Amino acid sequence: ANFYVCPPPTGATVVQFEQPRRCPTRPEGQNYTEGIAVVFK
Amino acid sequence: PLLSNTVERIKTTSSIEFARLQFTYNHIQRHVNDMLGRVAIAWCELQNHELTLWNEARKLNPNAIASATVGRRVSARMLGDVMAVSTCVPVAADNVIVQNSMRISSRPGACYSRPLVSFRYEDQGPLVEGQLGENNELRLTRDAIEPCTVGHRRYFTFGGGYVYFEEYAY
Amino acid sequence: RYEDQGPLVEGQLGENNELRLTRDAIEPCTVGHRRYFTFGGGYVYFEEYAYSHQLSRADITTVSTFIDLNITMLEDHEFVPLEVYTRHEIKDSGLLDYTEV
Amino acid sequence: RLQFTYNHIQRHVNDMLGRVAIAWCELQNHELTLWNEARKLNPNAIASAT
Amino acid sequence: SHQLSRADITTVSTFIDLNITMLEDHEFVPLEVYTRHEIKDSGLLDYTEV
Repeated sequence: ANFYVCPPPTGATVVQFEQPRRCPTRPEGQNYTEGIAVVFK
Repeated sequence: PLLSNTVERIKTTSSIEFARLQFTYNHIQRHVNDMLGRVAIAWCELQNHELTLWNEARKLNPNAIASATVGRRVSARMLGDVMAVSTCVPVAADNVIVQNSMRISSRPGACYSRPLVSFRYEDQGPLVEGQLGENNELRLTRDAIEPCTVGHRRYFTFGGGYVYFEEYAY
Repeated sequence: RYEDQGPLVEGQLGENNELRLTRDAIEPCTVGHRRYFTFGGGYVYFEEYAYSHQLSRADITTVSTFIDLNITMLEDHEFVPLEVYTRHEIKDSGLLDYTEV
Repeated sequence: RLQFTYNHIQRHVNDMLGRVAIAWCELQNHELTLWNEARKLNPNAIASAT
Repeated sequence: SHQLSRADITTVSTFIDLNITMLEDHEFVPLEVYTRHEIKDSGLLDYTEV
Protein backbone atom coordinates (compact mmCIF):
# COMPACT_ATOMS: atom_id res chain seq x y z
CA ALA A 1 0.00 0.00 0.00
CA ASN A 2 2.89 2.31 -0.89
CA PHE A 3 2.74 5.04 -3.54
CA TYR A 4 5.60 6.01 -5.85
CA VAL A 5 6.74 9.22 -7.51
CA CYS A 6 8.39 8.46 -10.84
CA PRO A 7 10.61 11.14 -12.43
CA PRO A 8 10.99 11.24 -16.24
CA PRO A 9 13.57 8.65 -17.36
CA THR A 10 17.00 9.64 -18.63
CA GLY A 11 19.42 8.04 -21.07
CA ALA A 12 22.01 7.48 -18.31
CA THR A 13 20.51 4.12 -17.30
CA VAL A 14 19.66 1.91 -20.27
CA VAL A 15 18.42 -1.67 -19.90
CA GLN A 16 17.57 -4.25 -22.55
CA PHE A 17 15.55 -7.43 -22.94
CA GLU A 18 17.25 -10.79 -23.18
CA GLN A 19 17.46 -12.50 -26.56
CA PRO A 20 15.82 -15.97 -26.69
CA ARG A 21 18.05 -18.75 -25.42
CA ARG A 22 19.03 -21.75 -27.49
CA CYS A 23 16.22 -24.02 -26.31
CA PRO A 24 17.29 -27.49 -25.17
CA THR A 25 16.80 -30.42 -27.51
CA ARG A 26 15.52 -33.90 -26.81
CA PRO A 27 18.35 -36.38 -26.09
CA GLU A 28 19.93 -38.38 -28.93
CA GLY A 29 17.38 -41.13 -28.22
CA GLN A 30 18.56 -44.50 -26.97
CA ASN A 31 19.44 -46.84 -29.84
CA TYR A 32 17.62 -50.02 -28.85
CA THR A 33 18.45 -53.28 -30.59
CA GLU A 34 15.62 -55.81 -30.52
CA GLY A 35 16.51 -59.44 -30.00
CA ILE A 36 15.58 -62.83 -28.61
CA ALA A 37 17.28 -63.78 -25.36
CA VAL A 38 17.78 -66.76 -23.13
CA VAL A 39 18.90 -65.93 -19.62
CA PHE A 40 20.86 -68.62 -17.84
CA LYS A 41 21.47 -68.77 -14.13
CA PRO B 1 19.88 -59.65 -32.45
CA LEU B 2 17.02 -59.08 -34.86
CA LEU B 3 16.23 -56.64 -37.65
CA SER B 4 12.80 -55.90 -39.09
CA ASN B 5 12.40 -56.15 -42.86
CA THR B 6 12.42 -52.32 -42.87
CA VAL B 7 37.58 -72.30 -17.16
CA GLU B 8 35.57 -70.85 -14.29
CA ARG B 9 32.17 -71.43 -12.69
CA ILE B 10 29.80 -68.47 -12.70
CA LYS B 11 28.10 -67.59 -9.40
CA THR B 12 24.61 -66.14 -9.76
CA THR B 13 22.99 -63.90 -7.16
CA SER B 14 19.93 -65.31 -5.40
CA SER B 15 17.97 -62.04 -5.73
CA ILE B 16 16.83 -60.62 -9.05
CA GLU B 17 15.32 -57.66 -7.20
CA PHE B 18 18.31 -55.47 -7.98
CA ALA B 19 17.65 -55.92 -11.69
CA ARG B 20 13.91 -55.43 -11.34
CA LEU B 21 14.48 -52.27 -9.33
CA GLN B 22 16.87 -51.24 -12.05
CA PHE B 23 14.15 -51.77 -14.62
CA THR B 24 11.60 -49.87 -12.52
CA TYR B 25 13.94 -46.96 -11.92
CA ASN B 26 15.02 -46.90 -15.56
CA HIS B 27 11.42 -46.90 -16.81
CA ILE B 28 10.29 -44.20 -14.39
CA GLN B 29 13.50 -42.21 -15.01
CA ARG B 30 13.14 -42.44 -18.78
CA HIS B 31 9.50 -41.37 -18.58
CA VAL B 32 10.04 -38.50 -16.14
CA ASN B 33 13.16 -37.35 -17.98
CA ASP B 34 11.35 -37.44 -21.30
CA MET B 35 8.27 -35.56 -20.11
CA LEU B 36 10.17 -33.13 -17.90
CA GLY B 37 12.59 -32.52 -20.74
CA ARG B 38 9.64 -31.78 -22.99
CA VAL B 39 8.31 -29.49 -20.30
CA ALA B 40 11.63 -27.71 -20.13
CA ILE B 41 11.74 -27.53 -23.94
CA ALA B 42 8.17 -26.26 -24.12
CA TRP B 43 9.01 -23.84 -21.30
CA CYS B 44 11.94 -22.37 -23.17
CA GLU B 45 9.91 -22.13 -26.38
CA LEU B 46 7.08 -20.62 -24.35
CA GLN B 47 9.23 -17.74 -23.14
CA ASN B 48 10.76 -17.47 -26.61
CA HIS B 49 7.27 -16.77 -27.96
CA GLU B 50 6.38 -14.70 -24.91
CA LEU B 51 9.18 -12.29 -25.78
CA THR B 52 7.18 -11.40 -28.89
CA LEU B 53 4.31 -10.25 -26.67
CA TRP B 54 6.76 -8.55 -24.30
CA ASN B 55 8.30 -6.48 -27.14
CA GLU B 56 4.91 -4.84 -27.79
CA ALA B 57 3.76 -4.67 -24.17
CA ARG B 58 6.86 -2.61 -23.38
CA LYS B 59 5.60 -0.18 -26.01
CA LEU B 60 2.06 -0.19 -24.58
CA ASN B 61 2.98 0.86 -21.03
CA PRO B 62 6.74 0.78 -20.41
CA ASN B 63 6.52 1.57 -16.67
CA ALA B 64 4.66 -1.61 -15.70
CA ILE B 65 6.75 -3.76 -18.04
CA ALA B 66 10.03 -2.39 -16.68
CA SER B 67 8.90 -2.69 -13.08
CA ALA B 68 8.55 -6.46 -13.34
CA THR B 69 11.17 -7.13 -16.00
CA VAL B 70 13.67 -5.56 -13.59
CA GLY B 71 12.22 -6.41 -10.17
CA ARG B 72 11.78 -2.93 -8.64
CA ARG B 73 9.21 -0.21 -9.23
CA VAL B 74 10.85 1.86 -11.98
CA SER B 75 9.66 4.24 -14.68
CA ALA B 76 10.74 3.53 -18.25
CA ARG B 77 10.86 5.59 -21.44
CA MET B 78 10.91 4.48 -25.05
CA LEU B 79 14.00 5.93 -26.72
CA GLY B 80 13.65 4.05 -30.00
CA ASP B 81 14.26 0.30 -29.66
CA VAL B 82 15.28 0.46 -25.99
CA MET B 83 13.76 1.72 -22.73
CA ALA B 84 15.43 4.31 -20.53
CA VAL B 85 14.69 3.54 -16.88
CA SER B 86 14.79 5.48 -13.61
CA THR B 87 13.90 4.35 -10.10
CA CYS B 88 10.81 5.86 -8.47
CA VAL B 89 10.79 7.33 -4.96
CA PRO B 90 8.49 5.55 -2.45
CA VAL B 91 5.87 7.64 -0.64
CA ALA B 92 3.55 6.68 2.22
CA ALA B 93 -0.19 6.56 1.51
CA ASP B 94 -1.04 8.98 4.33
CA ASN B 95 0.81 11.79 2.50
CA VAL B 96 -1.74 11.90 -0.35
CA ILE B 97 -4.91 14.01 -0.49
CA VAL B 98 -7.35 13.52 -3.36
CA GLN B 99 -8.93 16.68 -4.73
CA ASN B 100 -12.64 16.13 -5.15
CA SER B 101 -13.27 18.02 -8.40
CA MET B 102 -11.63 17.18 -11.73
CA ARG B 103 -13.33 19.98 -13.70
CA ILE B 104 -11.09 22.82 -14.83
CA SER B 105 -12.43 26.14 -13.51
CA SER B 106 -10.35 28.03 -16.12
CA ARG B 107 -11.43 26.09 -19.25
CA PRO B 108 -15.07 25.04 -19.80
CA GLY B 109 -15.54 21.74 -21.63
CA ALA B 110 -12.05 20.37 -20.80
CA CYS B 111 -11.50 18.41 -17.59
CA TYR B 112 -9.10 15.91 -16.06
CA SER B 113 -9.36 12.24 -17.03
CA ARG B 114 -7.34 11.05 -14.02
CA PRO B 115 -7.69 12.22 -10.39
CA LEU B 116 -5.65 15.17 -9.15
CA VAL B 117 -3.73 14.83 -5.89
CA SER B 118 -1.64 16.77 -3.39
CA PHE B 119 1.36 14.83 -2.08
CA ARG B 120 4.38 15.43 0.14
CA TYR B 121 7.58 13.38 0.02
CA GLU B 122 8.10 13.76 3.78
CA ASP B 123 5.65 14.36 6.63
CA GLN B 124 7.07 17.89 7.05
CA GLY B 125 7.85 18.58 3.37
CA PRO B 126 6.04 21.15 1.20
CA LEU B 127 2.73 20.25 -0.43
CA VAL B 128 3.17 19.42 -4.12
CA GLU B 129 0.34 19.35 -6.65
CA GLY B 130 0.03 16.66 -9.31
CA GLN B 131 -2.19 13.85 -10.54
CA LEU B 132 -2.50 10.20 -9.56
CA GLY B 133 -1.20 7.58 -11.96
CA GLU B 134 -1.76 3.92 -12.74
CA ASN B 135 -0.97 1.33 -10.07
CA ASN B 136 -0.07 3.87 -7.37
CA GLU B 137 2.30 6.18 -9.23
CA LEU B 138 2.52 9.96 -9.02
CA ARG B 139 2.62 12.26 -12.04
CA LEU B 140 3.89 15.82 -11.61
CA THR B 141 2.25 17.30 -14.73
CA ARG B 142 -1.55 17.62 -14.75
CA ASP B 143 -1.87 17.27 -18.52
CA ALA B 144 -4.27 14.28 -18.57
CA ILE B 145 -7.19 16.32 -19.93
CA GLU B 146 -10.16 15.18 -22.01
CA PRO B 147 -13.45 16.76 -23.13
CA CYS B 148 -16.08 16.33 -20.44
CA THR B 149 -18.75 13.70 -21.17
CA VAL B 150 -22.15 12.78 -19.75
CA GLY B 151 -22.33 9.68 -17.56
CA HIS B 152 -18.87 9.84 -16.01
CA ARG B 153 -18.38 6.96 -13.56
CA ARG B 154 -14.84 5.88 -12.73
CA TYR B 155 -12.74 3.82 -10.33
CA PHE B 156 -9.06 4.50 -9.65
CA THR B 157 -6.63 2.50 -7.55
CA PHE B 158 -5.64 4.14 -4.27
CA GLY B 159 -3.56 2.65 -1.46
CA GLY B 160 -4.86 -0.87 -0.86
CA GLY B 161 -8.27 -0.30 -2.46
CA TYR B 162 -10.09 1.91 -4.97
CA VAL B 163 -11.63 5.41 -5.07
CA TYR B 164 -14.85 6.02 -7.01
CA PHE B 165 -15.75 9.25 -8.82
CA GLU B 166 -19.01 10.39 -10.42
CA GLU B 167 -19.42 13.21 -12.97
CA TYR B 168 -15.82 14.43 -12.60
CA ALA B 169 -16.36 14.67 -8.83
CA TYR B 170 -15.23 12.45 -5.96
CA ARG C 1 21.62 -2.54 -51.92
CA TYR C 2 20.02 -5.96 -52.44
CA GLU C 3 23.25 -7.32 -53.96
CA ASP C 4 26.87 -6.19 -53.69
CA GLN C 5 26.74 -4.89 -57.28
CA GLY C 6 23.15 -3.54 -57.21
CA PRO C 7 22.18 0.14 -57.24
CA LEU C 8 21.93 2.07 -53.98
CA VAL C 9 18.33 2.16 -52.74
CA GLU C 10 17.28 4.81 -50.23
CA GLY C 11 14.92 4.24 -47.32
CA GLN C 12 14.68 4.09 -43.55
CA LEU C 13 15.52 1.33 -41.08
CA GLY C 14 12.68 -0.71 -39.61
CA GLU C 15 12.17 -2.52 -36.32
CA ASN C 16 14.24 -5.61 -35.50
CA ASN C 17 16.55 -5.53 -38.52
CA GLU C 18 13.94 -4.49 -41.08
CA LEU C 19 14.45 -2.21 -44.08
CA ARG C 20 11.55 -0.04 -45.23
CA LEU C 21 11.21 1.55 -48.68
CA THR C 22 9.09 4.51 -47.52
CA ARG C 23 10.57 7.53 -45.71
CA ASP C 24 7.37 8.68 -44.00
CA ALA C 25 8.43 8.43 -40.31
CA ILE C 26 8.10 12.14 -39.48
CA GLU C 27 7.52 14.00 -36.23
CA PRO C 28 8.04 17.48 -34.74
CA CYS C 29 11.63 18.00 -33.62
CA THR C 30 12.09 18.02 -29.84
CA VAL C 31 14.89 19.14 -27.53
CA GLY C 32 16.92 16.54 -25.62
CA HIS C 33 16.66 13.89 -28.33
CA ARG C 34 18.42 10.61 -27.57
CA ARG C 35 17.67 7.37 -29.39
CA TYR C 36 18.96 3.80 -29.67
CA PHE C 37 18.16 1.43 -32.54
CA THR C 38 18.94 -2.23 -33.11
CA PHE C 39 21.52 -2.71 -35.86
CA GLY C 40 22.92 -6.08 -36.92
CA GLY C 41 24.02 -7.81 -33.72
CA GLY C 42 24.28 -4.64 -31.61
CA TYR C 43 22.89 -1.13 -31.35
CA VAL C 44 23.38 2.33 -32.80
CA TYR C 45 23.07 5.44 -30.63
CA PHE C 46 21.86 8.77 -32.04
CA GLU C 47 21.70 12.20 -30.39
CA GLU C 48 19.78 15.31 -31.51
CA TYR C 49 18.78 13.68 -34.83
CA ALA C 50 22.47 13.02 -35.53
CA TYR C 51 24.44 9.77 -35.55
CA SER C 52 26.50 9.41 -32.39
CA HIS C 53 28.14 5.94 -32.39
CA GLN C 54 27.76 2.16 -32.45
CA LEU C 55 27.45 -0.07 -29.39
CA SER C 56 28.00 -3.77 -28.82
CA ARG C 57 25.00 -5.54 -27.34
CA ALA C 58 26.88 -6.71 -24.23
CA ASP C 59 27.62 -3.04 -23.43
CA ILE C 60 23.97 -2.51 -22.41
CA THR C 61 22.55 -3.90 -19.17
CA THR C 62 20.22 -6.81 -19.92
CA VAL C 63 17.11 -7.59 -17.88
CA SER C 64 15.57 -11.04 -18.00
CA THR C 65 12.06 -11.24 -19.45
CA PHE C 66 12.19 -15.01 -18.90
CA ILE C 67 11.16 -17.20 -16.02
CA ASP C 68 13.87 -19.65 -15.05
CA LEU C 69 12.63 -23.20 -14.72
CA ASN C 70 15.60 -25.41 -13.92
CA ILE C 71 14.70 -29.01 -14.72
CA THR C 72 17.58 -31.41 -14.07
CA MET C 73 17.34 -34.98 -15.29
CA LEU C 74 17.10 -37.74 -12.73
CA GLU C 75 20.57 -39.17 -13.03
CA ASP C 76 21.23 -42.76 -13.99
CA HIS C 77 21.64 -44.96 -10.97
CA GLU C 78 23.00 -48.49 -10.76
CA PHE C 79 21.61 -50.97 -8.26
CA VAL C 80 24.28 -53.47 -7.32
CA PRO C 81 23.36 -57.04 -6.34
CA LEU C 82 22.83 -56.65 -2.61
CA GLU C 83 21.67 -59.36 -0.28
CA VAL C 84 21.47 -59.33 3.49
CA TYR C 85 22.51 -62.96 3.35
CA THR C 86 23.75 -64.83 0.31
CA ARG C 87 22.41 -68.28 -0.50
CA HIS C 88 25.56 -69.88 0.85
CA GLU C 89 25.43 -67.92 4.09
CA ILE C 90 21.93 -69.17 4.81
CA LYS C 91 23.13 -72.66 3.92
CA ASP C 92 26.08 -72.30 6.32
CA SER C 93 23.88 -70.83 9.09
CA GLY C 94 22.77 -74.37 9.91
CA LEU C 95 24.79 -75.82 12.74
CA LEU C 96 25.02 -79.15 10.88
CA ASP C 97 24.62 -80.05 7.22
CA TYR C 98 23.38 -83.60 6.72
CA THR C 99 24.94 -83.81 3.26
CA GLU C 100 28.42 -82.80 4.46
CA VAL C 101 28.18 -84.89 7.59
CA ARG D 1 5.81 -54.21 -3.60
CA LEU D 2 7.32 -53.02 -6.88
CA GLN D 3 3.80 -53.02 -8.28
CA PHE D 4 2.64 -50.81 -5.45
CA THR D 5 5.64 -48.50 -5.80
CA TYR D 6 5.27 -48.20 -9.56
CA ASN D 7 1.51 -47.75 -9.28
CA HIS D 8 1.87 -45.01 -6.65
CA ILE D 9 4.58 -43.11 -8.52
CA GLN D 10 2.80 -43.64 -11.85
CA ARG D 11 -0.55 -42.47 -10.53
CA HIS D 12 1.08 -39.40 -9.03
CA VAL D 13 3.34 -38.51 -11.94
CA ASN D 14 0.46 -39.05 -14.33
CA ASP D 15 -1.78 -36.87 -12.18
CA MET D 16 0.40 -33.77 -12.25
CA LEU D 17 1.66 -34.42 -15.77
CA GLY D 18 -1.95 -34.50 -16.88
CA ARG D 19 -2.46 -31.36 -14.80
CA VAL D 20 0.51 -29.73 -16.56
CA ALA D 21 -0.95 -30.79 -19.92
CA ILE D 22 -4.36 -29.42 -18.91
CA ALA D 23 -2.80 -26.22 -17.59
CA TRP D 24 -0.67 -25.95 -20.74
CA CYS D 25 -3.67 -26.26 -23.04
CA GLU D 26 -5.57 -23.78 -20.85
CA LEU D 27 -2.48 -21.58 -20.91
CA GLN D 28 -2.40 -21.37 -24.71
CA ASN D 29 -6.16 -21.01 -24.99
CA HIS D 30 -5.75 -18.16 -22.51
CA GLU D 31 -2.82 -16.69 -24.47
CA LEU D 32 -4.74 -16.48 -27.75
CA THR D 33 -6.61 -13.42 -26.48
CA LEU D 34 -3.26 -11.75 -25.81
CA TRP D 35 -2.00 -12.87 -29.22
CA ASN D 36 -5.02 -11.46 -31.11
CA GLU D 37 -4.22 -7.99 -29.72
CA ALA D 38 -0.47 -8.45 -30.21
CA ARG D 39 -1.04 -9.31 -33.87
CA LYS D 40 -2.86 -5.99 -34.20
CA LEU D 41 -0.10 -4.08 -32.41
CA ASN D 42 2.83 -5.30 -34.54
CA PRO D 43 1.77 -7.95 -37.07
CA ASN D 44 5.32 -8.57 -38.37
CA ALA D 45 6.83 -9.86 -35.13
CA ILE D 46 3.92 -12.11 -34.16
CA ALA D 47 3.63 -13.41 -37.73
CA SER D 48 7.32 -14.27 -37.87
CA ALA D 49 6.93 -16.28 -34.69
CA THR D 50 3.55 -17.83 -35.46
CA SER E 1 -17.46 -10.49 -52.66
CA HIS E 2 -18.15 -13.87 -51.05
CA GLN E 3 -18.08 -16.06 -47.96
CA LEU E 4 -15.44 -18.75 -47.39
CA SER E 5 -15.20 -21.82 -45.19
CA ARG E 6 -12.58 -21.58 -42.47
CA ALA E 7 -10.51 -24.52 -43.77
CA ASP E 8 -9.85 -22.55 -46.98
CA ILE E 9 -7.25 -20.49 -45.06
CA THR E 10 -3.82 -21.81 -44.10
CA THR E 11 -3.61 -22.38 -40.35
CA VAL E 12 -0.67 -21.12 -38.29
CA SER E 13 -0.28 -22.30 -34.71
CA THR E 14 0.19 -19.80 -31.87
CA PHE E 15 0.37 -22.71 -29.42
CA ILE E 16 3.39 -24.43 -27.98
CA ASP E 17 3.12 -28.18 -28.40
CA LEU E 18 3.83 -29.70 -25.01
CA ASN E 19 3.42 -33.40 -25.62
CA ILE E 20 2.99 -35.17 -22.29
CA THR E 21 2.22 -38.89 -22.51
CA MET E 22 1.08 -40.96 -19.55
CA LEU E 23 3.31 -43.60 -18.06
CA GLU E 24 1.60 -46.78 -19.14
CA ASP E 25 0.52 -49.39 -16.63
CA HIS E 26 3.00 -52.16 -16.02
CA GLU E 27 2.53 -55.57 -14.45
CA PHE E 28 5.36 -57.13 -12.46
CA VAL E 29 5.01 -60.90 -12.59
CA PRO E 30 6.31 -63.07 -9.73
CA LEU E 31 9.92 -63.58 -10.78
CA GLU E 32 12.37 -65.55 -8.72
CA VAL E 33 15.89 -66.57 -9.70
CA TYR E 34 15.40 -69.67 -7.59
CA THR E 35 12.06 -70.78 -6.19
CA ARG E 36 11.72 -72.03 -2.63
CA HIS E 37 11.64 -75.53 -4.09
CA GLU E 38 14.73 -75.23 -6.26
CA ILE E 39 16.68 -74.10 -3.19
CA LYS E 40 15.35 -77.01 -1.14
CA ASP E 41 16.24 -79.47 -3.91
CA SER E 42 19.70 -77.90 -4.44
CA GLY E 43 20.85 -79.71 -1.30
CA LEU E 44 22.50 -82.94 -2.33
CA LEU E 45 20.66 -84.88 0.40
CA ASP E 46 17.52 -84.00 2.33
CA TYR E 47 17.44 -85.59 5.78
CA THR E 48 13.63 -85.60 5.83
CA GLU E 49 13.18 -87.55 2.60
CA VAL E 50 16.13 -89.81 3.30
